[PDB]
Amino acid sequence: PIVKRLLGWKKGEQNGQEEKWCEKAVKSLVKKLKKTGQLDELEKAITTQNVNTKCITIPRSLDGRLQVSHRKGLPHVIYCRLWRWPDLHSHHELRAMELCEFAFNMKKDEVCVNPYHYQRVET
Amino acid sequence: PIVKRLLGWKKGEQNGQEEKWCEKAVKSLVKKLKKTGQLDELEKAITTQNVNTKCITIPRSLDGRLQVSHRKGLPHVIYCRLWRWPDLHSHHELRAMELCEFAFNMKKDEVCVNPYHYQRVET
DNA sequence: CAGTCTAGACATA
DNA sequence: TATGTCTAGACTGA
Repeated sequence: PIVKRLLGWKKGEQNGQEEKWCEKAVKSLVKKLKKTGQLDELEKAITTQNVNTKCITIPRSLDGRLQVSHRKGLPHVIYCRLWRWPDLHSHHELRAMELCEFAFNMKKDEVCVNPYHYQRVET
Repeated sequence: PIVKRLLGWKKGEQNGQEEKWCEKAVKSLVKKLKKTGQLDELEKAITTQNVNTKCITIPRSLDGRLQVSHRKGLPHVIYCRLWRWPDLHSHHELRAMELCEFAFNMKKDEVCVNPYHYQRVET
């Protein structure tokens, strides 16, 4: 369904339990977005690659990490790495685009995980 | 240390990840008991097998289950099975000894996990 | 800066 | 009842 499709745009790089984990990671995002009705703005953004899409938002946690499968990480890094930069090392190689209100660095209650609202800085 | 020792009195039956699990299971118990100074009454009860030892208590949870390693279970069953009856199927083949105030069935804030305050009923 | 652990939250059966 | 799965929050570090 939506998951298999979204996965289509860069299933998951790394040999092994990684493809399965990438699937789990898409599943979490999709489950949460359904609840808030943003699954389609996600669908648009990944496919059309339109930087000026609405902010696809997920709730933040005290420490700001997200756990999928076992694996703990920053929301926006997990997804920019999934659909844009599989090379992405950390949240330092990233920076929002002013047009993102909930751009993580703003410590808001929601976090924009729309991969097209961040640009990768080579520092 | 204390864990390697207490483990000694029935390390852990089942082939495999079990022996490692039984070790995790004793580590949980020992960690909690240290915080409340009951590790020695545990030490005494397991070694001396004295039924009339103090009630070794662990805090109960809403559902009353305890999770060790992944594996969910009832406190008193996981421990009676560890140093008494490895055959123990469920919490029905068990019953307190009147002398245990926090004998689980009493739905108190604490749960007596002293394996020598329960007796196995063959129903 | 990051890896482990588990009660409590679900969601059935 | 009874039971399995998933993770935010806590804890542990070095």
